Amino acid sequence: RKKFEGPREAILDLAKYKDSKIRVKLMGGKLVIGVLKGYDQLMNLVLDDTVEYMSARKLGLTVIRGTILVSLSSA
Amino acid sequence: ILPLEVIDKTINQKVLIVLQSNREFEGTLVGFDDFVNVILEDAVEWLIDSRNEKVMQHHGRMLLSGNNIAILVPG
Amino acid sequence: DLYLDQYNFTTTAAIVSSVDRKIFVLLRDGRMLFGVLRTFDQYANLILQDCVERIYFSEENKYAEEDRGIFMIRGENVVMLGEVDIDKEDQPLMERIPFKEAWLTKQKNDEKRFKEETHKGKKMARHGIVYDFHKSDMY
Amino acid sequence: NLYFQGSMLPLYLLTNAKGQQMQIELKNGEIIQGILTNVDNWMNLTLSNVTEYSVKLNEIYIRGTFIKFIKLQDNIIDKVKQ
Amino acid sequence: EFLSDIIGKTVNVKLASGLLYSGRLESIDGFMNVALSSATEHYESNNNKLLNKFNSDVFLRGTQVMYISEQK
Amino acid sequence: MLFFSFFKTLVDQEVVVELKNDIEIKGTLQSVDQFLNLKLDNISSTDEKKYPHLGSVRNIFIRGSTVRYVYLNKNMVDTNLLQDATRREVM
Amino acid sequence: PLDLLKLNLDERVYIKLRGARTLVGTLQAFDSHSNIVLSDAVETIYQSESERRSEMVFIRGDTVTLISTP
Ligand SMILES: [Cl-]
Ligand SMILES: [Cl-]
Repeated sequence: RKKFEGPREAILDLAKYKDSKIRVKLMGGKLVIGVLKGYDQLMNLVLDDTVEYMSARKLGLTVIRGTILVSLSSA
Repeated sequence: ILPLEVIDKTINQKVLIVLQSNREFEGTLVGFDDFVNVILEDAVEWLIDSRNEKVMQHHGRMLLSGNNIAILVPG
Repeated sequence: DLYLDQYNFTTTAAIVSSVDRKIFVLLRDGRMLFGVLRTFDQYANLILQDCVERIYFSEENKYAEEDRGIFMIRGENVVMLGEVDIDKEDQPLMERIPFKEAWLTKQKNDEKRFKEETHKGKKMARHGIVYDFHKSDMY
Repeated sequence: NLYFQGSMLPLYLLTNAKGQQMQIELKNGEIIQGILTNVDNWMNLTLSNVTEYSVKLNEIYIRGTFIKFIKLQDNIIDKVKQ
Repeated sequence: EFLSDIIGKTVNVKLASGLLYSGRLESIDGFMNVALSSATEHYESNNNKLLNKFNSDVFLRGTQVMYISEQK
Repeated sequence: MLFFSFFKTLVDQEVVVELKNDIEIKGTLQSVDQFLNLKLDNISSTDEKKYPHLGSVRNIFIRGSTVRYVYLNKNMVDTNLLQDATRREVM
Repeated sequence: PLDLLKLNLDERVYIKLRGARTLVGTLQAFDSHSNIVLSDAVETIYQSESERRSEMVFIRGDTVTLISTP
C-alpha cells in the first residue's frame, strides 16, 4: 500500500472557491466573512463586503494578510 | 485582482490598518514593502470595543510593522 | 586547529533517547500528558501512543486520568518533556476522582485565573508594569 | 518500532492518514474533527465532513502553525507498520 | 528608507504592551531594533502621564515595537 | 552562536532554571541546542505541589521560549571571556 | 542599536522585562536576540516591590523589553 508524501493543498483550491462568500479566522481571535475576489500564493486575500466579528462591523474591499490567516471555510 | 496590486493601487490614499488586537490605525498609505510593513501619513490611532477611543493624531510619518497587520482597508 | 565537542548537542539527540519509552509532556495550556513516544522531529513534533491526560490536585491529594489515545503533538506547544521512571512512579501516586469532574473543576479553577490575572494585570501597564497573560499560556 | 525500524516522521504519519478521521485541537481551544483530505510539508491541511466545536461544514483548510495536537485513529500506527 | 530620513529625529516607538516611549533616534536596524536618547515613557500617549524618564540612551527590542513615528 | 557555545562549557554542572511560570527547576545540565532548549538530569523543583510528577522523572527537556532565567554560580565561567566573545560577535 | 550595548558592556545596565519584572546587573554578554548575562545582578518584581539577587544569571532574550543605564 503506497506510502504517500507531503502534497498546493488549497492553492489550487483558492482557485476553486472564488466569487463566493467564505469564512476566515485570524490570529488574535477575530474572524471575518465576505465574497472572495482575489487571492495569491502566500494566501493573502481580497474580500468584498467584509464583516469582522470581534472578541460586527461592515467594511468594503479589504486585503486580509495570509500570514495571519488561520482557517478558511465557506459560509 | 491582486492583493498587493490592490495595495499598490491604494498608495497616496487614505487607508485603514486593522491589527490582530483591538487597535486600528488610519491615515495615508505612503507605501509598503514585501513584508507588507506599512508607512503611514498623519495616522490616527484607535483602540476599539460601540464606544471608540482615539489615542493619537500622529503628525508626520510612521513605520507600522507588518507582523500585526491583519486586514488592510482602502479608505 | 579544530575544537571537538564532548556530546551530541542537538534537539534530536536529547529527544531520541526517550524513544519507545514513556514520557511526560507539559503543554502551554497546562495539560499534563503521559504516553509512550513513537517518533519525533527536529522541531520536537511528537507522536505519542497510548496517550493519557492527567489532571493533578495535590491540594486535596486527588488525581484523574483519561485515555487520550494516539496524539500528534505540534512541538511549539510543549513546555517540557521527560522520560518517566517505572521505578519511582508507583508510591508517589492519592485517591483518584472521576475525570469528567476534573475538566469541570479544572475549567473553573483554571478559568477563574484568566480573569483574575487578566484583571490584576491590565492595571499594571498604566503604571509601567509588564504583565502579559494570555488564555493559551497558563502552564 | 516505528522510528528506528522505519525512521518514521510525525509528518509521515499524518501524510498516510488520508481518508481517516482525526480530531484537531487549535491553539484557540477550538476542536475540529473531520476527514483529512490533504496535508502539506508545513502541516497545513484540508479536511472533509468537518464538524467544528469550541458548525458542520464540507471542506476546510487549517494552518499548520495554529495546530496544537492531533488526535488520530487508534489503528494508524498499525497501518503504517505494514 | 524611512529609517535614514528618520535617523536623528524625535520619534515615537510604541511597544506591544502599548507602553509609549518618546526619544531622539540615535540608531536602528533590520530586525527593527531602536536606539534612543533621553527616552521618556507613557502608557498610551504622553499626555496620559509620565511613568519614567531616562537621561541616558535606551535600547528597544525590535520584536516589541509596533511602530516608529516622528514627533512633530 | 555565542550563547550556544557558552552552555556547553556548562554541561555536567548544577543550575536552576526559572520558567516564565515563576517555577524553578534545579538539575544537572546534560545538553543544549542552538535553540537554547535545555535538557537536565537530577531534578528537584521548588513548587512541588503543582507538579507532583517531577519526582518520578529521569529526564526533563525544556523549550527555550518558556525560560526566563537561568541561575548559575559565579565560578562557572569567565566574565572577561564572555565580554571578549561578545565583542567579536558580528550581530 | 546592538552596538550601543557594546558600549556599556561590563557596566551597570537596566533591563525591563516582560513578566512584571525589572533587573539590574553588570552586563557580561549579549546576543542579537537579546539573551543576556549579568554578573552581580539584582531584580525587582512588582506585585508591591520585592527583590532577589544572584551572582550571575542568564536572561532569555524572549522576555527583554528594553535596556538602558540605571
Ligand atoms: Cl545560538
Ligand atoms: Cl536563541
